[PDB]
Amino acid sequence: MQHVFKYLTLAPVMATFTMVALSVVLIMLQIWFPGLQYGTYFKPTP
Amino acid sequence: IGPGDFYVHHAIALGLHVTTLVLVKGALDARGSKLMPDKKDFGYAFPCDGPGRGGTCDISAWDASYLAVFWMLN
Amino acid sequence: TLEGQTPIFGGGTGGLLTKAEREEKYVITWTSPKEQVFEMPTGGSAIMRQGKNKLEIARKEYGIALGGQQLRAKFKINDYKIYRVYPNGETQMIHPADGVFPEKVNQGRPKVRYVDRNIGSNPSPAKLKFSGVQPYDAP
Amino acid sequence: SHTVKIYDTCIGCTQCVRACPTDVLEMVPWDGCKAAQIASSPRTEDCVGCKRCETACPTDFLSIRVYLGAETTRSMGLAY
Amino acid sequence: VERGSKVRILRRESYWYQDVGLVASVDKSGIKYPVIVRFDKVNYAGVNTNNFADFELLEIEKPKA
Amino acid sequence: QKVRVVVDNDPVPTSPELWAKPGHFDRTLARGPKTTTWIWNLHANAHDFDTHTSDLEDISRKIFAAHFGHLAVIFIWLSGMYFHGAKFSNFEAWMANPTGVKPSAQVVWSLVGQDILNADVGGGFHGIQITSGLFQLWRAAGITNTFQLYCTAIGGLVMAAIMLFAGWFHYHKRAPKLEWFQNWEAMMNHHLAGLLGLGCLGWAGHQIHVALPVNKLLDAGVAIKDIPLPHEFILNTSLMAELYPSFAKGLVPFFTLQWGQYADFLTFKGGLNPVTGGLWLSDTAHHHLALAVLFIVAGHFYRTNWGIGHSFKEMLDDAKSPNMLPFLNFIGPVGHEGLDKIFETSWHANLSIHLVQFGTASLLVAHHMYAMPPYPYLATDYATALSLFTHHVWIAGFCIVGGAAHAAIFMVRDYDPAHHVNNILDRTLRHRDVIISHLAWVCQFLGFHSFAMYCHNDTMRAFGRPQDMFSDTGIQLQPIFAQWIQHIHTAAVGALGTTAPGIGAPVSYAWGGGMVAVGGKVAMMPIALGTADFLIHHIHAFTIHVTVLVLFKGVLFARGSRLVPDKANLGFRFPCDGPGRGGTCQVSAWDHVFLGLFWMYNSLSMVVFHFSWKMQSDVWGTVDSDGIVTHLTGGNFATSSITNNGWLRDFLWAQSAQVIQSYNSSLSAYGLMFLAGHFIFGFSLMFLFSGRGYWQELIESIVWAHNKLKVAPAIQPRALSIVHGRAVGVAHYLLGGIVTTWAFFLARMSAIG
Amino acid sequence: TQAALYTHHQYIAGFLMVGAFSHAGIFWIRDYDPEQNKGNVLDRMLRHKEAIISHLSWVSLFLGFHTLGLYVHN
Amino acid sequence: ANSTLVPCSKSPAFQARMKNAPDTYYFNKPFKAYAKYELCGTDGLPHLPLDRLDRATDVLVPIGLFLYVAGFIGWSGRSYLRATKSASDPEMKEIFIDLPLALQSISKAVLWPLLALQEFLSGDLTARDEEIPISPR
Ligand code: CLA
Ligand code: CLA
Ligand code: CLA
Ligand code: CLA
Ligand code: CLA
Ligand code: CLA
Ligand code: CLA
Ligand SMILES: CC1=C(C/C=C(\C)CCC[C@H](C)CCC[C@H](C)CCCC(C)C)C(=O)c2ccccc2C1=O
Ligand code: SF4
Ligand code: SF4
Repeated sequence: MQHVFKYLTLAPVMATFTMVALSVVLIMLQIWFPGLQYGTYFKPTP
Repeated sequence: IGPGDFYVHHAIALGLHVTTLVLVKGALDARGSKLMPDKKDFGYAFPCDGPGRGGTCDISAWDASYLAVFWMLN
Repeated sequence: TLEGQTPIFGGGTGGLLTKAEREEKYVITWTSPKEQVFEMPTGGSAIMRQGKNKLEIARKEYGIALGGQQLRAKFKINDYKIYRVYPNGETQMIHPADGVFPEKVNQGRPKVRYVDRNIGSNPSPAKLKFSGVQPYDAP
Repeated sequence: SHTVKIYDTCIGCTQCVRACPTDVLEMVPWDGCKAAQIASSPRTEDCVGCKRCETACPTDFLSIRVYLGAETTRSMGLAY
Repeated sequence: VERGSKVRILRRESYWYQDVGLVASVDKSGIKYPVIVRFDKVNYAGVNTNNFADFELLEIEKPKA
Repeated sequence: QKVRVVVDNDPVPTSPELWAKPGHFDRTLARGPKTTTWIWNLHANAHDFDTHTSDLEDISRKIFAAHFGHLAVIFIWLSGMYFHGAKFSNFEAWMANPTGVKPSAQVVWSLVGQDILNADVGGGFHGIQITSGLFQLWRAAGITNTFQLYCTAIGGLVMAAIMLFAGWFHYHKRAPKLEWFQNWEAMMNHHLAGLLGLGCLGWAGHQIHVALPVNKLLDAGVAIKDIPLPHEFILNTSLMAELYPSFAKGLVPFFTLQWGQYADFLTFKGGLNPVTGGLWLSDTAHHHLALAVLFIVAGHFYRTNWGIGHSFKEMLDDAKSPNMLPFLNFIGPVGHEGLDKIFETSWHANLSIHLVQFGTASLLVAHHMYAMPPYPYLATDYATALSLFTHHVWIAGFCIVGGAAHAAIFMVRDYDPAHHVNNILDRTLRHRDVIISHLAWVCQFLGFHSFAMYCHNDTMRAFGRPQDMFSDTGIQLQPIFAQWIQHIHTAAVGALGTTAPGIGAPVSYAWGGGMVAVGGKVAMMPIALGTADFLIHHIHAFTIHVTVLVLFKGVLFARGSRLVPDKANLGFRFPCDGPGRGGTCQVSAWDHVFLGLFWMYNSLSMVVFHFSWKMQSDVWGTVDSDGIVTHLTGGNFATSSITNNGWLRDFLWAQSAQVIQSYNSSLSAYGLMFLAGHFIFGFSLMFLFSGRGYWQELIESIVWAHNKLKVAPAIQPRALSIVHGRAVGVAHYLLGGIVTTWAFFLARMSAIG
Repeated sequence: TQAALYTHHQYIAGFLMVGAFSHAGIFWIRDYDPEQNKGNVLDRMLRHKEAIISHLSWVSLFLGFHTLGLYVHN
Repeated sequence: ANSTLVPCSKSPAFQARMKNAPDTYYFNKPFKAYAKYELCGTDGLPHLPLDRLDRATDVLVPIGLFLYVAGFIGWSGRSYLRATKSASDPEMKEIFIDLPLALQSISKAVLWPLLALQEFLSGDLTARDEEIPISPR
């Protein structure tokens, strides 16, 4: 089992987990707040 | 000029800086580099230094000018 | 004249050309303990005879490849010699030059094209302009 | 013909001589290294310029250098 | 220098020029380059050892104890 | 006794320890990374099993286990198509109205405006119009509802798990010995009679009992809900007799050799079904049934354990002079003797042949499926018809290049000169200059007399001298031999006189015999061949011969040449032998595969371009009530394809209107991918036109900056190897070009198809 | 004529610019010797060539990433 | 003052785009946000100017937010690399991420602007020129 834990720390595995996690964060930001633009961030919805 | 002109000048700036980068790197590495410390003894235009040390294709200063013409045309 | 029996070979397209008859040709001779199949340097397989063999080859690199990588490495044959044959009939033995293989140090061999410095101390080409001397040939 | 030069950083490992496909190099007695031998290039007329010797050389920088020069029939590796 | 010394290479054409290596052994004969230096980083040929002379080395740390 | 099952018990323990040891399979890679080149070498040598170990038995076990893993991948992919066609598709709506609904099985989420790609595909559905032909295949299989597709999706996942367990079992638990893998005769008998023969018989059973009854009702016009489930045609034998009377006689005619009674459902019609435009399912049922008998009989050809049969070794050792035909005795007194040693030890040699024959099979699939559309409503679905031909042409080209690649690997690694003494393999290598020189000459003849005549046509047309052009209206080049074959094949069925009286309709309408229309669109019609077809076919002959020249030179000179006599010692894949001998760049057999990939791409691009333009110009179109056909490009192939200005203008420029104007519509993805393919193609030129010496020196200055900020990595950055740069360049080149054509083909057909 | 003249003189200018750096690289190998240029401004440039090349690489990367990125965003 | 850019809520071309936009999630609220906050050109599309003392936070907030995140990633990687140098096998620490070390590096990188300033003042940010590998001139 410790070998599987060591495998999960591999650079390609950590890169995939980091890229997926960041992709999900950005994807949900598009779903919750679509159309965000420069000069519009952190401003209340009209 | 509007936003369309803004972006193309930055494309031109990219082209100017890369073509300068290829030319300047070739000129300043003409004497030699870590991969070929004694490049000055081989002249301006030679094919390579063989497949050894990882491979040395397009290592001469002439090759940098050759690569820069592609970027100048672009 | 060079003595030996040519290996059993049915003919090939990678043999000698006009250069062999016009400029120069090479011959590799060796002695084998038995009849066995080897690979011709320019493609195909040939059968080397029981006694001493003689093979005509277009380039010197063919003899070094056959003798070095096949005769010595694979068949444990260490007595191969390479000759350069000219159209006029003159034949000179060129490998091994002094009867000892080059990779083994032999007394009496002089130092040829030795530079008494490290390679980083070659002079700049600007110092040798119009003199005809290359930086690696500079004293 | 190509020019092959051997510099004083040679350690006499004989690897360049073994790697040469046309027998340009041989090992000669020397005293500048522990191996008491140095590479020599008596037969540069047979040099093709493959630079296999430079690849085999373990010193840094190279103890053997090939400078491609005038092209002949045997330096171009021509069987015709 | 001596065995175990931490040195900085001064040979200009060396891959480890101005880099740091560790002295492995010193030859007591009169050869041109008696000092053997080992490096953590391999060069472009994958080699991590080379021979240097004393004047091509700069002692930066004495051997331990 | 000779054929037996011998295995080893628990040869490899099942432990995840080596998962945390990257590069363990290779001695050099096991020590760990010192430069970034180590990372690339790990992936490059991952599946090069013969370099992991020299034990052939261990290699063969790796081949067997990995093949189960790839079967699991295919089953997961197949399960995905069935599941997406059962959960996110308009399949049920399409089954009701095949000619008025676009198939769609992919639906996108709505987060960044990408929901615009959910096209109006009809049937009250929004999604991407698929071109894989899944709906037409499923309808021909009798599938009518999404539940049946859902069951097949679950079955695919179960089969994927079974395949995965089989690979683990046959490598970690019971791994066969090398003797097991070397049973040629047993393997052929089981794969001919048991895999191809039994599969054809099993599918014939599915067709006769399920596909024909369901499709006969569908073509009669009854609703989906009124069609009984497939098992009802097996239980209630009265239903099956109404559709085909001969089932009232049961199995009696089969066992009494009175098979003529079965003519009502095992038909031999030829042609196409007028309702759907596909082949008669009764025709395909008798086709597969005849294949099953032929394959099963073929599966008793080889001698395994009972004396009867043929032996591969005896057959090969006999094919030599003077046992050959008198004009075929040139193969020498050894002949095929010694070739048996190749198949005992070389996996690469078998992979070379098998990849070639998948190229042959996939090429036959491409050519024979457009001209003889086997699925209902496939011919009139122009988007699917173009995609299927193009896809299988491309798959064939890669497989053919792979066959030449692993033929070269066999020569470098597995070839043994002692095994081949004056045999045909040895003799071929001994006149390789004969073969390559003649192939080089015929390539120049073909290039001059195919492409330079296009340049002749461009200059004559530009001069205003159409009468001097190579065209139907000028200097004619009629493909008389191909025209003669079309007339012979049309007259064979009755549409060198009636040589096939049993077929009623023409075998393919592409050769003649009439036109078939389904939904106001042409399914198939005679494909006339003129001067333009003569020129384009000899373009194909030229491009194929050159691709052969590149690959076959690499195989024949893999061991060495007059330039580098010891390339075999240098290996299959090495960059060069230095700048000496004038320069020996790209001498290895690997770079001949690398160069051959470009020529395969160039050859096949013109094949799919020839198909796309000719079908749009002379076959596909709409038929009015009066029977007048207006084609998609109005028959401009004959006059415009004879110059490459016409290809530039009337094919590339004109037919790219759909993809170039697809922004702000459901086809905008094809527009984006059209530019994406162009980018990757230009991006690849950086790797192909440059060398690693420049990039390594550039990395030196970049590494200096990271060293200045104490952020230089321990794994030293290295430029890609010379071979790696070539591999990256060719990979991005083919990806960019193929994606560009993919978007070009699909965008146009999704709009006007 | 206006389009022809502008394109003609810009492309010629690009070729001349490549030649300026090409013969600059030739100058380093053939005509430059460190002894007679010891410590001058020409020698100083050669002594921080890595900083020059790396910063030119950064400008090229910054321009390329953001100019192309904004195009494909649009 | 700039006159060729006007507020999007007062641009007839922008109103034409707003009216003709599809009534989906992607256009309903974003168009309202553009109308109140963005300046539009004659083409009716929002334009981003850099010639306004006002709405300076509209320029500084995205710039500062990115620079903090990019510096956070860069400082995490730099501190992690420096910590692995003392290890026996630093290359092995790069293809195998050390979780305790990566978490420690990430935690400190939150305050990277302060740490970078301290390193620069103490001379620990950069290595000396003569101790960096270079090629012969
Ligand atoms: C009739 C017997 C039979 C059948 C059907 C097969 C079938 C197959 N063999 Mg095979 N083989 C056999 C006997 C048989 N073998 C014998 C006797 C030997 C020893 C000489 C071998 C030695 C051998 C080797 C060394 C290799 C194969 C491989 C393969 C596969 C080739 C890939 C392919 O076409 O996918 C076909 C795709 C399918 C989905 C076919 C179905 C796959 C399953 C496993 C078959 C189950 C059928 C079974 C009767 C259950 C039927 C249920 C129902 C219909 C009643 C294929 C599954 C290759 C492979 O990929 O191995 C994994 C391979 O490398 N075989
Ligand atoms: C059944 C098919 C089959 C099989 C079993 C093999 C098996 C093998 N091949 Mg082979 N090959 C095949 C088909 C096949 N090939 C075909 C069709 C071609 C023609 C293109 C080749 C061309 C080829 C070459 C040129 C070489 C091999 C090599 C090898 C050996 C090592 C495998 C390797 O390098 O890992 C593969 C490792 C990789 C990293 C490859 C993955 C990268 C691919 C190219 C990217 C694909 C792009 C993707 C599909 C689309 C875009 C993706 C998206 C993310 C952008 C192995 C024996 C090598 C060898 O040494 O043989 C002894 C070798 O040099 N093959
Ligand atoms: C000559 C072989 C042959 C041919 C012409 C066909 C033809 C057909 N099959 Mg079929 N099939 C075959 C063999 C064949 N099958 C075998 C062996 C199996 C598995 C045991 C199946 C299983 C199968 C299923 C499950 C289905 C079909 C279907 C179909 C129809 C769709 C079109 C198609 O598949 O492409 C036509 C294919 C070709 C033109 C060529 C491919 C055939 C093989 C690969 C040729 C191999 C030759 C090779 C290159 C030479 C080998 C080297 C040599 C030394 C021997 C069509 C009528 C579908 C249908 O519903 O029918 C309406 C369907 O669902 N087939
Ligand atoms: C359009 C570009 C182009 C052209 C014209 C060629 C032309 C050729 N390539 Mg080639 N190639 C190209 C791109 C091109 N390549 C690219 C991009 C690659 C990278 C993959 C390759 C890779 C490649 C390989 C790997 C091979 C070739 C081969 C060939 C030759 C094939 C024989 C032939 O067609 O003779 C006929 C010649 C032509 C069709 C050329 C055009 C002639 C024009 C139309 C007529 C000229 C009239 C008159 C003579 C002009 C004289 C006027 C005077 C003032 C000069 C031929 C010289 C093969 C070869 O040498 O085999 C013999 C070969 O092995 N090429
Ligand atoms: C006034 C301007 C000028 C002058 C005096 C020189 C002079 C020189 N250059 Mg130079 N150069 C220039 C501009 C100039 N260049 C520009 C603008 C560029 C950028 C493109 C270059 C790029 C360049 C490189 C890369 C190299 C030189 C070299 C040389 C020297 C040797 C010339 C040579 O190779 O033989 C004569 C060479 C030729 C005649 C080349 C053949 C023609 C080429 C291939 C163009 C193709 C012809 C085209 C189709 C039609 C053109 C018109 C036709 C009438 C020719 C020589 C001192 C070389 C050198 O010093 O070696 C160390 C060298 O390697 N130059
Ligand atoms: C379309 C063609 C194309 C493109 C895009 C590039 C791009 C680049 N070249 Mg280049 N080059 C090309 C053709 C091209 N080249 C050709 C034909 C030649 C002649 C041989 C050269 C010769 C050349 C030289 C000599 C030099 C360059 C340099 C550069 C870089 C400077 C620009 C930059 O940093 O922008 C930023 C980078 C880009 C725009 C590249 C694209 C980045 C992608 C889009 C990021 C996408 C990430 C995404 C997750 C990937 C998906 C996953 C995927 C891996 C599966 C850049 C990587 C210079 C360099 O490296 O300096 C730093 C340099 O010295 N090139
Ligand atoms: C580990 C973090 C890190 C840091 C702090 C730097 C810092 C620097 N790099 Mg750099 N670089 C890195 C990683 C890093 N690099 C990686 C992984 C690559 C390979 C793609 C490069 C490739 C690269 C090139 C080609 C160039 C620089 C340049 C530069 C300098 C200015 C431009 C810049 O910030 O790069 C901007 C960033 C990039 C160009 C690409 C890096 C993006 C990757 C994906 C970040 C990865 C972070 C890492 C995985 C996080 C792990 C931490 C975790 C273990 C805790 C600066 C000294 C330039 C220079 O020398 O100018 C003076 C230059 O030309 N870098
Ligand atoms: C450009 C180029 C290089 C330079 C390319 C290199 C060193 C490879 C770089 C690979 C990178 C590191 C892969 C990762 C790139 C990804 C786009 C990063 C994703 C980052 C996420 C945060 C998005 C060569 O080394 C080379 C060698 C031989 C012939 C031609 C060439 C050649 O053309
Ligand atoms: S492949 Fe590269 S290293 Fe090899 S000979 Fe060609 S240019 Fe030189
Ligand atoms: S390979 Fe290098 S170190 Fe070894 S003997 Fe030859 S020149 Fe000397």
